[PDB]
Amino acid sequence: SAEDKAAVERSKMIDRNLREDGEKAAREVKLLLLGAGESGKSTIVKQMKTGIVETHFTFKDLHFKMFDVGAQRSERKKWIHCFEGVTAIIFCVALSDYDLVLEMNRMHESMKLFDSICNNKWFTDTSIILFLNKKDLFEEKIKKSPLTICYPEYAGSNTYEEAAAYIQCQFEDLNKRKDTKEIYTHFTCATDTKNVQFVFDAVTDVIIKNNLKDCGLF
Amino acid sequence: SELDQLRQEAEQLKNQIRDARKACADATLSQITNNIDPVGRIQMRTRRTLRGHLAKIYAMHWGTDSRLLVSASQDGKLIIWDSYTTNKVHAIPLRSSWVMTCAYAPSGNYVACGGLDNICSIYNLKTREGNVRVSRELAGHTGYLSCCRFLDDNQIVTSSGDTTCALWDIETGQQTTTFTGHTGDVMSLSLAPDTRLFVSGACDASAKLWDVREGMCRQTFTGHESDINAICFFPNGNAFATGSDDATCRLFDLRADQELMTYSHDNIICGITSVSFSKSGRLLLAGYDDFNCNVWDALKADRAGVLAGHDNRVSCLGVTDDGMAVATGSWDSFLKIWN
Amino acid sequence: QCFYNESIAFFYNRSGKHLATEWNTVSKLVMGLGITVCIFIMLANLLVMVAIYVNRRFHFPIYYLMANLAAADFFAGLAYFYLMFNTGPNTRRLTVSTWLLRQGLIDTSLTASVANLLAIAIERHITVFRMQLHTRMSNRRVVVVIVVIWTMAIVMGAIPSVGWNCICDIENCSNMAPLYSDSYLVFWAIFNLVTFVVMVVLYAHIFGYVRQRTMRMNRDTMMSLLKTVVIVLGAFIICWTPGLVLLLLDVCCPQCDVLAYEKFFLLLAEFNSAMNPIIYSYRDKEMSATF
Amino acid sequence: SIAQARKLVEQLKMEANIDRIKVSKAAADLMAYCEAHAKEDPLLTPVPASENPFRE
Ligand SMILES: CCCCCCCC/C=C/CCCCCCCC(=O)OC[C@@H](O)COP(=O)(O)O
Repeated sequence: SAEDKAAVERSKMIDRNLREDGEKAAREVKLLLLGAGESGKSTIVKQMKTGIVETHFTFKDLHFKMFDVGAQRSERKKWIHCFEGVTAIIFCVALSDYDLVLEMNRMHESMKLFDSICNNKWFTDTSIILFLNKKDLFEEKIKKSPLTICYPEYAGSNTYEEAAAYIQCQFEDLNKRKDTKEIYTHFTCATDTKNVQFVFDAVTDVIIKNNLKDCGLF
Repeated sequence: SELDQLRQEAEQLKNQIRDARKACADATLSQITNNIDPVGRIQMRTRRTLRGHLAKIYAMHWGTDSRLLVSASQDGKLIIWDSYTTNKVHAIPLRSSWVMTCAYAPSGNYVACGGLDNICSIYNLKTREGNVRVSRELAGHTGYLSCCRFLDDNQIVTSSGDTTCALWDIETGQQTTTFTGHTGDVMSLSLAPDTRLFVSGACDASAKLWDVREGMCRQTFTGHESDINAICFFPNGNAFATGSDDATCRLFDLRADQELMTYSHDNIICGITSVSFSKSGRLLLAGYDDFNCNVWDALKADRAGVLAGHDNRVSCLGVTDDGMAVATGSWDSFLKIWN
Repeated sequence: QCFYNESIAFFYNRSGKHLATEWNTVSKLVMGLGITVCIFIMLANLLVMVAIYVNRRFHFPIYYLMANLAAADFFAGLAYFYLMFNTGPNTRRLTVSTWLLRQGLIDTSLTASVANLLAIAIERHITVFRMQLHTRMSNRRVVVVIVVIWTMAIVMGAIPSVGWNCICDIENCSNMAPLYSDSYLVFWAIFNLVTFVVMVVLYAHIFGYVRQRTMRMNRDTMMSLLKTVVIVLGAFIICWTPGLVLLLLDVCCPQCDVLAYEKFFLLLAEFNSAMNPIIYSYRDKEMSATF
Repeated sequence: SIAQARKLVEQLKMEANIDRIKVSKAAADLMAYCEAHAKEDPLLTPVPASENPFRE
């Protein structure tokens, strides 16, 4: 009974440290980085700052963690449920692949992956930040190759703005929970370096809306 | 030409194996066990509850002493508890918050864990300083580590989603042996009492019995209609049980090379995450995604109780070597001891 | 010194009020309207409470504060119902103790209602200005504010009976509450006004913060939030302004016609209690459906 | 995929050659080992609280 009490103090200290760590980690935004192969996700990671990679950074007194699982190459259906509760899902897609083929168009594969992730039973209330990279290449390629290669239903002049807006709508139309979740789109810009600002603003809006939802101010 | 004749030979040999399994099947388990009397309802109440985890619990394991246990949570914590006094003995912070398995060495000196990091982290508890330290970090797998069990104090068997398993020597750090043959992500494994053989289950709806020394596969067992999430070994060492996502458990035999009993119910459609046997092998405790665990009579396939004390998916289930308790851990961040 | 031996007739004659021992049309009219409002308040708040109880989704601090507000409104309705069947002619038979108790019940009930409104505003301001997701529950704070609310209400209700009354200083009595003093009226009015301005400030800060940090990015949340805020504030204003004005006139202006519109103003202040639940439980679709 | 088929066949050959005993004997041995350890299973036969460390 003499030494049996020190275990109680050890347990109390362990619980205090656990509570402190939980309070420290609860105020850290969590982002899941996804995207089909041969995308601009590496560029995003570089702009921010062998199975899974973690990138921690800070912006305007707000800490963010980004988890990349590109080196898994396994059945996603088994481990996708591990990222439940993350603050957002950053989905990267390159437009330049609208005509490239890996057979099949990589754009259709990216759209299938987006439909599988967004409409997943685990991610029913998480927000998605869509990064349509390779804006310059897609703007300079449409001048010769039309968008009809992938989207034959498209009808419009071969211009950057029209085709980009059409692709944005096509990617946003795959969402089914139009009211539970919202999708934030941003065409990546390298010169301005505002991607982190966009992510910060999106996360802030998400948090504010959740708070309003929680205190009866729907 | 070669591919066609090889395919035909494989098909004919599989048919021959089927005919052999059929010929050796003269009766069924239930028919021989109809004379024995049931054991009745098994009522087990929560005797202790463990709190402290701030996120989902993904795995646990009991020690040889049947008193200390371990549990990993997505919060980046691996907690070692004392079941008797529900006192948090150890709390190790992981460099990666993605962990999906735990292992307590039989000697109790080392512990292991792994997950999406694809590394098996061996921690030495009995260090001179008194503060746990990462003893080793086994790498080489090309997928997530699903299960790991300490075969000894220096060797360890691990399974990954790369469709292979690996026996490692902790000291050297290199794969002592590699086991291939599976066509899907291996999700669970179980060691035999003698440690000379071990069975592994994958998402290909098939299990395989591998030998350690020779490094070859002895037998392959089928029958499931979906992935295999858990698997346990019978104490006698001559049979095992497998749990899948199709809401069904199945008992396979080694010598007979055929299934014996199927534990399933029409009212259950949820998946299975963990299964365990009693010290006598009469009972079979299986955790489901219906927020509860079910106790089946191995020799009769009749439910003998229901453990309903969790508000979320039951992720892990374990039984001690003594057989005087059962531990259950769920995504609700709570562990519960029964009887 | 203190005139505890005299009857209620002396107190009512010292002022300009009239006993009216005989029944009258206005008395029956106000009694009917009051009992109607009381049954409405009680039914609505009991429905809110049972809905929060049966449904387990509403097990958060905000819903606990809403349930406490509903209970306070139910208590106010019960106190107003007890005030009926005891006013006008029956007032001629009540003694000092019964009179003080009757007034203190209404006082404590309405103070509890106002304090619950203020606490709801504070909790909303807190929950809006956090920067975390999946925050853990903390019932200690809501329990603490609830007990503080009820203690302050009971204190404001018991104070007038214990020592603070016009029994020992008759020269300065109220014209509507002959036994109560005017200092208590001023204190109550100041408390109400500070609570109201605090609520307004908090909600305005909330609106500004939300607008600023969501302008950079189907239905616009700005319009809905503005509507909710303006409604919450306007109900309070239209339901508690004339009563405060009447108390202020009673304490400040002699020879003012104050004894006329007191009962209507009290009825309006009570109808505030019926408006509160429908105001704080109509946006929530799940709450409405639970009914 | 000649090497893969070769390895698969060479592996299944070892599975084809097994000294399998009748399933009746398997069930008999299972029931025997299950009945010979009945007194040793606490859960199957609840032990008095005096011997349960999880009670007192
Ligand atoms: C005048 C109404 C103001 C609005 C309601 C808020 C009152 C909150 C309480 C504040 C403490 C001081 C209140 C003094 C005025 C209360 C007058 C009153 O509520 O009496 C009830 C009256 O009918 C019946 O009078 P009798 O027929 O003589 O019994």
